[PDB]
Amino acid sequence: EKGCAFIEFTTREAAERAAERSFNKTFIKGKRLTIRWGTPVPSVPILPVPDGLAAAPRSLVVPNVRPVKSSSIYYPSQDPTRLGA
Amino acid sequence: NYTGDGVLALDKLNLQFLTLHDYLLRNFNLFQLESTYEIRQDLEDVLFRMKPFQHESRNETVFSGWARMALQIDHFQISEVAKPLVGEKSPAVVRGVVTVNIGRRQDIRQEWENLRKHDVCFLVACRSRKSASGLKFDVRRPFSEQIEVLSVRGCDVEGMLDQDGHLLEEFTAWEKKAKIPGDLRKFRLLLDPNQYRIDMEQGTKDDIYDTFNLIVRRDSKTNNFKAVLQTIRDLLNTECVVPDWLTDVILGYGEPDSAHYSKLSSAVPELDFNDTFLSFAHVKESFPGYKIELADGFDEKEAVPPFKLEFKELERRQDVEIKPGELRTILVTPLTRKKVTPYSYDPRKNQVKFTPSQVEAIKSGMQPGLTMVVGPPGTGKTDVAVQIISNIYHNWPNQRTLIVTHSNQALNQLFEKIIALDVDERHLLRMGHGEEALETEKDFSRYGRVNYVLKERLQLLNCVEKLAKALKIVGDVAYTCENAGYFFRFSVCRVWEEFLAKVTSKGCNKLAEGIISEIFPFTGFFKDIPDLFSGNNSADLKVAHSCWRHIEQIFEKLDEFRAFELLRNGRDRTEYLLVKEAKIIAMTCTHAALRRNELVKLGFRYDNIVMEEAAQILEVETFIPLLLQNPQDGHNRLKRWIMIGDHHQLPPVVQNQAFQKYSNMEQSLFARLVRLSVPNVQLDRQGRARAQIAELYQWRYNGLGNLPHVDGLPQFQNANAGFAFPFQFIDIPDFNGHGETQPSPHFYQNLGEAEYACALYTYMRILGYPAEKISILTTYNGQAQLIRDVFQRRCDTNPLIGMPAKVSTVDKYQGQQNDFIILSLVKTRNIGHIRDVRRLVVALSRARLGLYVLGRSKVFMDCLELTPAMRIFAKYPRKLVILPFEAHPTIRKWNERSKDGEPMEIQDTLHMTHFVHEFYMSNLPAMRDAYEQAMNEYMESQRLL
Amino acid sequence: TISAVAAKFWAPFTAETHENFDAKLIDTIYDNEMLKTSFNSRKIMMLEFSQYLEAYLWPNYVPEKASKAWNMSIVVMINEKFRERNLDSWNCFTKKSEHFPHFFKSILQLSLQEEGLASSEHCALLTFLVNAFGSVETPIVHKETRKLVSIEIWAGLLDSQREDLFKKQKKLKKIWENVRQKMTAAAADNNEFERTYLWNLIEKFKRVLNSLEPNEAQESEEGEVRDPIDSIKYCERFIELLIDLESILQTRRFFNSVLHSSHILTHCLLSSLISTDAGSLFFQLVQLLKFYARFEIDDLSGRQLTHKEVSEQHYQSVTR
Amino acid sequence: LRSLPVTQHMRIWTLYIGFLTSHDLPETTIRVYRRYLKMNPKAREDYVEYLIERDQIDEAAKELTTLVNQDQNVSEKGRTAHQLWTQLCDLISKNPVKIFSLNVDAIIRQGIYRYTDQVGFLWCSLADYYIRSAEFERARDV
Repeated sequence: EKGCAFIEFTTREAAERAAERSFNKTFIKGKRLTIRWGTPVPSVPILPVPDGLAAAPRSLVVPNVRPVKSSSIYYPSQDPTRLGA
Repeated sequence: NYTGDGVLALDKLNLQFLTLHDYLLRNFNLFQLESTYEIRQDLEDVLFRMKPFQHESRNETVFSGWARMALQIDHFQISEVAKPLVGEKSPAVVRGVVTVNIGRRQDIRQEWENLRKHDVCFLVACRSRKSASGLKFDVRRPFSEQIEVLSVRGCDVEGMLDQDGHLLEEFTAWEKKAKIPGDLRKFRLLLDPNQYRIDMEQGTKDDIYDTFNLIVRRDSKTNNFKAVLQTIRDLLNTECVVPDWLTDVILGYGEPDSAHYSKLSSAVPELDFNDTFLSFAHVKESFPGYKIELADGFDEKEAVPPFKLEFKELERRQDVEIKPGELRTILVTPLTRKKVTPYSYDPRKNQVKFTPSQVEAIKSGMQPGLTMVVGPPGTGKTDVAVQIISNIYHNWPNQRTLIVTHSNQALNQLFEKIIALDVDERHLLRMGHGEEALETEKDFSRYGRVNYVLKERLQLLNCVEKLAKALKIVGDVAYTCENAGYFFRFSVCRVWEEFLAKVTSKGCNKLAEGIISEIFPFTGFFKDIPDLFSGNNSADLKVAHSCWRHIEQIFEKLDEFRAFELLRNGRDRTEYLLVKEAKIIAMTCTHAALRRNELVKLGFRYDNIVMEEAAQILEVETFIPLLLQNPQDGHNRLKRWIMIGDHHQLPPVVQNQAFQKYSNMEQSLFARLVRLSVPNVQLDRQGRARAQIAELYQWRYNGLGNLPHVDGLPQFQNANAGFAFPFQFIDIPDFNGHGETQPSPHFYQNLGEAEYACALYTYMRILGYPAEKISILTTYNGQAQLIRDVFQRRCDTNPLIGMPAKVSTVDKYQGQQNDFIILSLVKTRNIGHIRDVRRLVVALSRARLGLYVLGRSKVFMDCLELTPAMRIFAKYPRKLVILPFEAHPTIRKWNERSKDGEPMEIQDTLHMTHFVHEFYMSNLPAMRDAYEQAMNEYMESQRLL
Repeated sequence: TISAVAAKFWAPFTAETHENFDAKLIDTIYDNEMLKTSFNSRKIMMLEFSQYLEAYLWPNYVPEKASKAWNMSIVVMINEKFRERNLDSWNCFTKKSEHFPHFFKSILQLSLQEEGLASSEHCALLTFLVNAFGSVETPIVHKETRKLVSIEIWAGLLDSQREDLFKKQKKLKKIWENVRQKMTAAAADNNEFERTYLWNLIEKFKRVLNSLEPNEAQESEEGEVRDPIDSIKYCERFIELLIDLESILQTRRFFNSVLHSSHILTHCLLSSLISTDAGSLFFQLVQLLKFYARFEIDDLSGRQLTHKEVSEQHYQSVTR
Repeated sequence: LRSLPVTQHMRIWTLYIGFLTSHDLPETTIRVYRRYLKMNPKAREDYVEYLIERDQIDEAAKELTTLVNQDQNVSEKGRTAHQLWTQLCDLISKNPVKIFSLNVDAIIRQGIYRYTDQVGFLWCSLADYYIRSAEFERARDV
């Protein structure tokens, strides 16, 4: 989006050598870089949020709804691993 | 892993103990074991969240994670090891200094910078067991397979070290807005001298104290463990001077009523009930079965509160007694309280028409000894509590009262109530680590009250200056309270006595009528009461004494404030306030354990304990507040112990299975004394919820009924809008083929109930229920996380719906309430810990206006212990019957079928979530338009301010 | 399964149509569901959850028909109600209190009955006594356990040991002479069981503890060698019973002289079981008993002795 | 004291203590002296000498422990800790019936661990403490 990227090296010694050996030195496609430090739940409808917003009427329309006639992780507290953090 | 099958070599907290050293020693052992287990669970949790791993080209361990409770330490060293004192074996002190980078989170930063004296931190040395290309941790695996904790040492914390190495005192936080530079901080620590000795005397070279790499801080509700243990050890070493009237019932010997005022000789037959009674009619009502009569010279047209009551059956004479052919007799004298000010002062007074069972508790709370009052949910236990405080405060103003409470939340509610009573704002003191966040608009902390005294001292001295001007007195009699005191005794008092002489020595045989309007000296002081004197010497002499007590009260107040001119250090001002100025001191039971050693050193003295929520406080933490003062002689000086609580609600949250279930540490002292059949009053008129809702739990209590207004108020007469029945047990069938689910041991969930609760809460919101009035509860900690996650996805993202008032477990919602509760009974295979009737009574008693218990009927309907509640649930449908055309609020009565349309019956979570989708969608414009209108006027009406 | 039988015979939701009472079902369920399964916890928890005691075992209890299986299965369900902990265990007896005195006495006789009960049935009986001695507040139970630990149990002390107690507290001698005449003039048919029970139970424990001696592991005349583990649980439940008797002053006052005079700590501490790894929890219980067995208290007055007083009395003792 | 500046109180205390210590008022003088020692801690050596003269041996012992726990290189009477502690055992071990607050035996054995020049004396001091107490069987044990 912005013409930016970030790299994290496993060690700072790598990062420091990368910094000094690359400091504003040219790369062809980059012309010259600048370097600087630093699921839906089955069968549950999802309510459409109205656009641009982010009490009741005292007469309500009642819709003519009539009944119908493995599972896995959906939420983070269901995940046994994320429950450890 | 204790199942209840085996014997264990543990002590037990049964009803009775052999001796006081037996009692203390069992508490020490079991609390030491439990608190050690709690430390384990916290440290294992934190060390997973810090995610340690070994650096892939070095020996050293580095932390890939982060946790609110811990920071890695940049350096640590022991800076002092003072030689043992005479007659002492361990070093006198062992002081660490630790350096931590606080990191760049402002919320986390405030917590580390508020580590106070006697906070407990663990210095931890740890390594990863696992070296891998990335690493993950699972609570399903044993912690010792993943992380090695090669050492832990606890320490007390002394304060933050400043710019260069001075200890910041507690008062710096109010003035240190010139913040310490940078993100590094240093803290000074006190190591345990006994473990230091043990570490050295065993020989060391790979010395432990170099190895630490984390410091882990516990939360304030568990920091007290070392102070609890320290207290009990001292009482075992010294003479634990429990009151002679009290040690028997703590051990459970003698008659259980040996501490009750019916048996104690020190009970007083004459009691000034103050504003306890609103009217003389209320006195008659408050004592059924007693003859109530006015004393001679009073008439029922004129008998108005206050009243003294004399209970003749507490007198030792025969001449007035329960004599044959006559009832027990109460003599009522109305009291003319001689007012102390000529201004239009409106006295703050009680406005609660206490029921007879509340008055019986108030009466017992004014008498010395042990008073237990069982307070079922919604029965006014807070107002009984405050009335005992206020009556004691007025009947015996030299006495001091210590208030103990399980939670800061209830301690807040109590102080809001007391401030509506006639208690003087300077006599109240509140203490805690909550004092940085008090929600009351008046600050009752040590800092708050010191500033109040300093503020009021100035405005009183302005009245002294104004009074000196009225007396035409010259020279600065208002530089100081001390100057004002000499000015009062020499000048104000002299002139007043010279006025009383001119009245009395002349007298009405040669005083001119209305001359008191002329010879009264302070007329210029009251220059903004017009028509102060009427021109009648009999009345003007009375209002003159009213004016005098107004002036006299000012210099009385000043003479108490003189100490704030001599004591100029901020600390000493709080120590004077804590030991001399305050008469009502309020403190959580947790904080009472921490502050004991300070309070004993300060010579803190108190005469009455009032406890609320006493059934939730541990046996140990209930006992410690008895001993926050030295005995002044061979015996204690405590006069009253009032315990207010309810043993039919949840116990203290002991969480190790064995220490909970085998050693019975889950028994609070309130519950223990009730099992000993100590006399206890039970408040028996609920007022907070529908009679229909109340019926779900008042079967547990003996005679718990409803206040008269529970039948009368429109909110209890009218139905819940859009529900055909004010409560239901809704039988939730399996959702996506799963009933309950269990992603960890003893961590239960049920997505079908969680999705139904979300649609049901959303249904209420489409009906126009306020989100503040609905709270979602569940019995298990697991589902409470899932309900949060469901709502954080499906509600919180939509501003029309919004988040409920609170999503919680039942156990955390103990003592809270809301109008509407959706309760998820997670279990589907076998009945849970909800089989404990104390879980059930709490769970069912949280709603005021509607309770909708989601659950599986077949798991619960067959249980014996739940049957008294389930026979009420069973009389209403298992399917939720809804009236989608009734917007909130409805005018329909709770018991009548609606005529505006036909109800529909929600089959399951699928039908509910499919209905609510169409119901939301179909009403969405009309609901949106109301929000667009409401959000405009909300911002616009404040936009001019 | 339990649920099908429960639905047919006692489950309250079938109260319109469940069968008329059959006593022989109790013998069947106990043999088949409890005893033959070695008291399978799942089975028993389903029985207790299904109101088996409150609907079936106790309302139909008549003492002239109460078999061993009937008395035992009531004990099993109460132990289940107790390990649940959250429950008012003694509730159905506190309602129908009439036959509880006969029931409890029969449970005592089953404890001394040597033949015809499995070791796992004895652990259940002894567990019930730990429970019964623990619930001192329920008066229907307390009026029973109080009879087992009263001054009459000093009939088993040596005359020299009993005399030392009367020197310690003179007024006991007047009380004892009243007891001595009373306990031979009347009610001896009842009172002789009550006063000798714990003395006989101590002996029954000694025999169980001696059955774990390694010399007993030579082949029996039948051929089997019994599994230690149920006998070990009985010994561990017993030291818990002694601790509970010593931890409560009203029992301690009379029982402490019985615990000493019986030398039960010696028989425990010298046993093989203390030395084994299997008895490692037994070892910890005996140390907890040995603490209470000579605690800093004067049992006849309840007075706490001080660290100085206890030390000074020790020096005076050894000097004499 | 309340009325005057704290820096003028030395002109008052020397009269206040001087008045009190001229009379047989030990219970009052104790409470006044422990107030005075908050502003002038140097006077604690004179307070000890007062307490001994008034036979307040149990309080004289406590204040001596405070002087010893204040591990001065030299006190305001020229006595080092190894002198002040020697006073504490002379005052303790000769007064067993009266020294009721301190754990005497824990002091004297802790000396022996520290004052290795005179172990043979301190064992007699500890044993003689019990002999004066007539606890002859503890004397033998020592």
